[PDB]
Amino acid sequence: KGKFLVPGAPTGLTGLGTHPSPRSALLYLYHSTLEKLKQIPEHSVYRQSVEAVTRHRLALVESVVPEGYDAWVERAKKLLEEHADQFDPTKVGPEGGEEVQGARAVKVERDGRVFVVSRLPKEEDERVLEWDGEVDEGPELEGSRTLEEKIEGGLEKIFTRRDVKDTVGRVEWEPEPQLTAEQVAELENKIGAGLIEEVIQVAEGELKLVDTMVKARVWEPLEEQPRPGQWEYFERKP
Amino acid sequence: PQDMPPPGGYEAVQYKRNLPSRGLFRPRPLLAGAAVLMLYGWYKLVKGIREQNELAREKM
Amino acid sequence: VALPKDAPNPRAIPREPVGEIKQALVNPADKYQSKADNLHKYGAWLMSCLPKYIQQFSVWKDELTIYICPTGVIPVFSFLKYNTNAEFTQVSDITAVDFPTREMRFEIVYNLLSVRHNARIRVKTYADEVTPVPSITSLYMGANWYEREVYDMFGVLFVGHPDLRRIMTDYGFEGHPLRKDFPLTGYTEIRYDEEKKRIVVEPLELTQAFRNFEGGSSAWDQVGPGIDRTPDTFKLPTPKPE
Amino acid sequence: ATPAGPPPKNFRLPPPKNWDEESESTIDKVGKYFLMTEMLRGMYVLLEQFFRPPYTIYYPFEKGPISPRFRGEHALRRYPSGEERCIACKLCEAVCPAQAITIEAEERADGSRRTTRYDIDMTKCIYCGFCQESCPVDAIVESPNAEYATETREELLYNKEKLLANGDKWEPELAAAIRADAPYR
Amino acid sequence: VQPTKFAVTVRQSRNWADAKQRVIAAYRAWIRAAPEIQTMYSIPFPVSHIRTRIRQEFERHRYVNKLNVVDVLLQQSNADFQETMNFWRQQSHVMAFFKEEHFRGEKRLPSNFITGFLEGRN
Amino acid sequence: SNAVSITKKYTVQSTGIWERIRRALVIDPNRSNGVPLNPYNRNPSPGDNPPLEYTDPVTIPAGDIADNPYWKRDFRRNYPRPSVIAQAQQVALLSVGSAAQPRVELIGEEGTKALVAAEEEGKEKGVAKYLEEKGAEEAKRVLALTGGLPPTPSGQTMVTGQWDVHKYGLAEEQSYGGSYPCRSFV
Amino acid sequence: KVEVYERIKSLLAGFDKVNDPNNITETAHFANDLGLDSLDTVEVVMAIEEEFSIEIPDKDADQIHSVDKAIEYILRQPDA
Ligand SMILES: *P(=O)(O)OCC(C)(C)[C@H](O)C(=O)NCCC(=O)NCCSC(=O)CCCCCCCCCCCCC
Ligand code: SF4
Ligand code: SF4
Repeated sequence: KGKFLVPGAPTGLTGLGTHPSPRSALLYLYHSTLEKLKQIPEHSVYRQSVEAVTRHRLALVESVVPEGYDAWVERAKKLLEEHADQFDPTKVGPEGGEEVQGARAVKVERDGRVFVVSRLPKEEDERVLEWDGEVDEGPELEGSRTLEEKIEGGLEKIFTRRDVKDTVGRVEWEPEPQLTAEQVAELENKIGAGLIEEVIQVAEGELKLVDTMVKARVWEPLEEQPRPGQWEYFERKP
Repeated sequence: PQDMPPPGGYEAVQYKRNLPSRGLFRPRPLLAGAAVLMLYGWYKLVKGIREQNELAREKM
Repeated sequence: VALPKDAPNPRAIPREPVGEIKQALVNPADKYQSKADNLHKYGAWLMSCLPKYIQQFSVWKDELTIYICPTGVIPVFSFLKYNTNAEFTQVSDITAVDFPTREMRFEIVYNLLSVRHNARIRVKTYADEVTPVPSITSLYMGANWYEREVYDMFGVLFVGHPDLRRIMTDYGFEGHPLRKDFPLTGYTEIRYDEEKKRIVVEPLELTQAFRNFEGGSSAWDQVGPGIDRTPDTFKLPTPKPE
Repeated sequence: ATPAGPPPKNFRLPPPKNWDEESESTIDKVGKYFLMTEMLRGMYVLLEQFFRPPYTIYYPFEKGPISPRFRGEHALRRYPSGEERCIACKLCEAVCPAQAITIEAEERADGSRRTTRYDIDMTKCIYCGFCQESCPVDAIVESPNAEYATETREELLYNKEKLLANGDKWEPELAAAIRADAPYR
Repeated sequence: VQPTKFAVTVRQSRNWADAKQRVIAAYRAWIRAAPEIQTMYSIPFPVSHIRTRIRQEFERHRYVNKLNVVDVLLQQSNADFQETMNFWRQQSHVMAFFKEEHFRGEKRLPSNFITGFLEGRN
Repeated sequence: SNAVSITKKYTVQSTGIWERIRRALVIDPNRSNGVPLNPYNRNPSPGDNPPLEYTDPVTIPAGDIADNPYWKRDFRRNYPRPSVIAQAQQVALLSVGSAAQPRVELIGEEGTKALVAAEEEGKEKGVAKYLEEKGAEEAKRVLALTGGLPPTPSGQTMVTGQWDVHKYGLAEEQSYGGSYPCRSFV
Repeated sequence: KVEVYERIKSLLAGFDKVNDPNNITETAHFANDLGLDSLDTVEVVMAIEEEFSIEIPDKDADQIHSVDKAIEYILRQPDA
């Protein structure tokens, strides 16, 4: 029953819902951070500090393994090779495709490790969904139209969009097993930085920080010396 | 001297929530009470209108 | 009146006598030396991590101040917001102080709060009448009105600020009242004029002039130079004899 | 959001409960909705207050309580002999947070240090008691009086004549208030 | 724009060519708005009289040769423009801008030495 | 139960037939009516408190006539000066260590000049240039100062005896229980 | 068109900052020929914008520096 936390379930902090796949999100973020820090010199303490905190937290995230992970990985690895065209971002786009009624999935490479990002149709009431969630792009252009407005109306989509039932050449992506609720609590007890959801938030911010630090080159000599008397207050001479 | 607490210390004062339930607002007796008035009223209304109907017969 | 049976008169209970009260002499600065080393180490690590912009840091009691050049305002506050060892995710306050003896007369003071680490930090930069400062509105939404207040009271521009306008002074108010050279009662005053049937601004005229008793300041210094409390881990070693 | 260290025990809320899992019977649920039970209970509270004694006092026939420390209309006081208590130290003029006091002084005809002007602008005064605290001779005090609203603003510019007359009229209160609170001053 | 009606994000000018465009852009918005300003505050002057005041305000700062100072003046102009076109100013504020409507006149300084001396420093 | 007895709440009580009526009709008979008792409340008036009883207290160290020199308790003039570290000072602290922990021996002569060398070097090259010449090993040394990992900000409460975060935890007694969306933290 | 020019004279001749009237041509320039400094030019284009009741973009206004440039610009704009 309470073995696995429910994605979207309120955590207690308003607007912070329970994470769908929290362990892999941390691995994705940490590995994305280490790779992004490779463009900083080795004498930057900033780089040395982020590395120490991330590789230490990374080691702890790897220390907790979802039940049956090894069984899942073999098939999932086996599935990527035989259907690589289905998950390569260069073909289906970084979002996995324009079909939202269907499931999307993209292989991605970070820090020497590979991740699959998956997107699913939102669970919505059948009484309210129209055409199983297919995007409404208005009606087609009927009447006497020029060629130009036909192309502006996405007529080429006729030759490339796929019916949602049409799954002949493609395969169903199977999700990674999840950490149990007991496993989540003991892992975040190891990190000691709040709830798993907050720890992911801190990882997302830390990933965002590297780009600012590189663009600012914060490891180089002081940009502007303080001119004499700049920081002199009313202190009495000792 | 100065304003000081009593040697024993002041006794504890009520601060925790105290909004005790009462039977005057439980819905089950209220629903039973309302049903009895309606049932009694319709019993009196059947007897009333039937009598009123017989008075119209005599008047006509 | 009808009294409560178990509520006796609380004044009627005699109190135990009090005699020779003894209170020890406490220096309140001593309790912060336990963390004096840690605050210097944190300031030093920040300086090492951002040497291009952090000019100096200072530790007074439990308050750590970081002194930076205006160009590094965005990089430094990004680091204080997003670093895993610096999660100062709230701006408590932004304000300014005026120092006419300085070429950069305006000192800009930011106070930050890290709820996760239960810590506070102070960041100081400087500005001029014509030298702007980067707005931190892109990192902190709460910073929006604080920068408008600094601009209203001191005339400091924040580049990147959306909607930098007055927040406190009247519309069409001339001057920046928190400048040391701005006089206390200002320059003008208003009244209702019965000919114009409206309110009119006029040159300021006080029925009783302000009396400044600043000249009564003590002819002798009353505080002294104070005490040095730099920890040993941040004082230089000394050569041994012979 | 949470403090550093491991998450507080049981900080994470349990998952939301579905309608099916609510531990409350339908009849009770329907009854409260249609009968408005909690609104009836709130109305019953008002009837309880309807039969409790009101807190109203009939002012100005009755008055609310004030303390010996109460800060009202200013007065200048005398010694029992009738000599002015004021010796023009200017301590009250210097401490005044609102600059409401203006004083001038010279030697009196007998050579005594006395004031020639003692004005208080009652439309500048913030009624803080700082003058009364600073006075070394108990010359300036705030009376308990608060009922002196005036027709014109000029009537609130007190000179020395107005203040010494106030002290003459209010002296028994002024001494009683000083008598009660002087141990704490 | 985004925050409120006439809100302009604070930016530095890149060069003197950039600054001049903004100054002309600022003047153009001001004298264009002069008809609306008249009817919006019921100013008892013609748009011609209002538009002259706009030019003089821009002419007090015609001789500025410092880029940072221009950025300050441009920011002030945008702030005044926004608080005028939004009805944030009141008729008292805009009317006070016209120096003729002070009961001591507009020539509030002595014409020469001897008029100020005979009246007593103006 | 939650309620304290009406018999202990310093308010006018009902009597006789009216108290029985009150206990039979009100929602909670232990609830007071907020009317204070005239023999107990502000009785006597503070203006009739005997002035001679109250004693202005004096603590004997601060208020002794014998063994309290002012300079020993003059804690205002013993105020801490702010401890200021510039980029030059940190380079010196990295080059030759500190007084609590030096980097080299620095014994008398040839060490006094060696120490001042670490000062003028700190002035000339800042922290960044110093680290860049020395390389990644110096960067690891800066983190070695804080024990390998970067330091954490000091906490602001000393209840446990050390400066730290306050360990917010749910109170064993939830005032609303679970019937309302508000939780008691101790 | 020619109807625009006859309206153009109605405002430039009425302008008090012209060095000398009748100096207007079909291709006269505000600066070189008519002796108008920067802001006097800003005002002239604003007066033309009022006559044709069409707002002129600041970039388009910078392009307009001559009597012909305005005559050409107004014709392109649909409103008049
Ligand atoms: P032309 O060659 O004649 O002049 C072009 C300029 C002005 C660019 C100069 O040649 C020049 O080089 N100037 C130097 C830089 C400069 O232009 N300074 C910037 C000044 S901006 C300025 O003055 C803004 C003032 C706006 C005031 C508007 C009116 C006041 C508000 C109230 C309106 C009326 C009441 C509602
Ligand atoms: S009222 Fe008291 S404090 Fe003020 S001048 Fe007179 S003696 Fe001094
Ligand atoms: S009460 Fe306070 S404000 Fe009023 S005169 Fe005395 S010191 Fe000044």
